[PDB]
Amino acid sequence: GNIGDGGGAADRVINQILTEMDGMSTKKNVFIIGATNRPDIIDPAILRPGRLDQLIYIPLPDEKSRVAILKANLRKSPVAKDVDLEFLAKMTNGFSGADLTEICQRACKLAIRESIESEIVPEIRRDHFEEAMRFARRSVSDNDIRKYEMFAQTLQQSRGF
Amino acid sequence: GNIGDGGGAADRVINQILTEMDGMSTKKNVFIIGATNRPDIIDPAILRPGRLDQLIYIPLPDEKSRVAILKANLRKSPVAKDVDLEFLAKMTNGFSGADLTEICQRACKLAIRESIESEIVPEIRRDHFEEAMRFARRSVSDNDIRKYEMFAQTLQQSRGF
Amino acid sequence: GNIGDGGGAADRVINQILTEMDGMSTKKNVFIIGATNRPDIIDPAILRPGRLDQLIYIPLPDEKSRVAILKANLRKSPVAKDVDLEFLAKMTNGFSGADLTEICQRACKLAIRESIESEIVPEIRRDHFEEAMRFARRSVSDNDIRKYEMFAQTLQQSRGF
Ligand SMILES: Cc1cc2c(C(N)=O)cccc2n1-c1nc2c(c(NCc3ccccc3)n1)COCC2
Ligand SMILES: Cc1cc2c(C(N)=O)cccc2n1-c1nc2c(c(NCc3ccccc3)n1)COCC2
Ligand SMILES: Cc1cc2c(C(N)=O)cccc2n1-c1nc2c(c(NCc3ccccc3)n1)COCC2
Repeated sequence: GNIGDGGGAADRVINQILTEMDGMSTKKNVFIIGATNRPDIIDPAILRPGRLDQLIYIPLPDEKSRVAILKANLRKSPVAKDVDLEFLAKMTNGFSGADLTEICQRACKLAIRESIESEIVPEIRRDHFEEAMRFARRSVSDNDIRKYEMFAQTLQQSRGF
Repeated sequence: GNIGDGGGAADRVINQILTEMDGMSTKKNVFIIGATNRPDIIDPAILRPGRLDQLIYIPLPDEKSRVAILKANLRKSPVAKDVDLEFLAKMTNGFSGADLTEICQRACKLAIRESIESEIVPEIRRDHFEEAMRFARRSVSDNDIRKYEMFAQTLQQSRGF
Repeated sequence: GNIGDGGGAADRVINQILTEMDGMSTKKNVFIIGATNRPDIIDPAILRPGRLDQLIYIPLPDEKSRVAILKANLRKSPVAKDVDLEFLAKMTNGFSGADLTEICQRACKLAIRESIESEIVPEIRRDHFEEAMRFARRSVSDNDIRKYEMFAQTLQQSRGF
């Protein structure tokens, strides 16, 4: 990793699976899907035209997905109607799914503390999301982004070399 | 690979096969054929004069082969006569067999989608190949080419050293 | 160049011109245009927002320009009508202006020799371009191309750093 060895990053566990996936007939309905995060160090051996032909890029979530993740990760919480779901996605532009989830995690974590502290009503208010807004961080940097969408348009050139 | 180790790229699986292929008599009709893509890192031990004597170079496909690959990879498809087989090879000059195949793959893939979409006639038209023409890429670069045909004329010098 | 020095590639002839071009008022009609071929080693000092704001990329010539260059570089030659201007641009896809010009230069050079040799009629025939077709070379490689169109979409990131 990172620097790497003197040769290719091949393995006796990679060759045996890439050979196994070639014995199957084309008419079987089995579908294998691979996932990675650093597509520059994987061997082109599995990227050969006939094992991994189609390459699909997953970009950053857009507005329609950002609003959906928030309506999904709190489906079992009594969130009040005072908050606005689209508004959060309106500020959130350069955040990934981990950031969008951890914002809601922080908001729920602070709300659940004041809920118990008031015992010495149990609903999430707008300020609860507001505190989580300011403590937001960026899971990914900027330089790696353009690295990712420079492999998207020019990727067939890496096959074979 | 790539950089390589401190010594030669020899192996106990290479020496045992190069020794095995020397025990056979010359009058047997068994013929062994090797194939590689980076003929600068293989040991000259198997390239000795008496195991791998003749060296044969495979250049890029020419016009006559480019037209043939297209007439071969779609032999089981109802392609209409509106398209021209020679015309595609006329534009395609600096593409390899993988590119020539993936062009037809893309054209068939887009045609098969509109065929189903029209259900809400099943033949490949000229525009179907036209879209695949623009999304063409180059499997190989340019610098590696002259690398390949500089080993073709001067190769006996690498034997023994 | 190439490797470069330990610091920036600044000069007392670059600073004095970039300072001089800032003294002029915006209402003057003087327009300065710069041209380069390796836009990764020039200082961002002249690329500051207010001296060189707009960045314009010159891609490879397309079909409409390839046919035009041929109709332009032989405007003073008695070329016969047997040849086809669009046909040459139909084969020529991955060639730059220097290659397109040198093809015509070679064709004219071989025609002018047989014109004198026949003295022991003076028009360019199809075979004259045909010989020049086979001796064609590529002025630019492939790896530098994707290098050029990877700076085109992501260029504002290089400003300031
Ligand atoms: C708990 C949860 C965590 C999480 C994370 C994460 N970094 O933890 C990343 C992506 C989705 C995630 N989800 C998630 N989980 C689900 C859904 C959903 N929304 C749609 C979606 C998913 C991925 C992409 C776009 C949009 N998101 C949809 O309902 C079922 C489960
Ligand atoms: C599906 C197919 C894929 C493919 C590929 C590839 N990169 O996937 C490369 C070369 C030939 C290929 N073929 C192919 N397959 C066949 C033929 C044929 N044409 C003649 C030829 C072959 C190699 C060379 C020149 C010309 N081409 C001939 O009929 C039988 C099978
Ligand atoms: C002799 C000549 C050489 C040359 C070269 C070269 N590497 O020597 C490169 C580009 C244009 C060139 N020309 C050239 N010269 C001219 C024209 C023209 N065609 C239009 C054009 C120009 C640049 C770009 C696209 C298309 N091309 C147009 O008429 C006047 C002079």
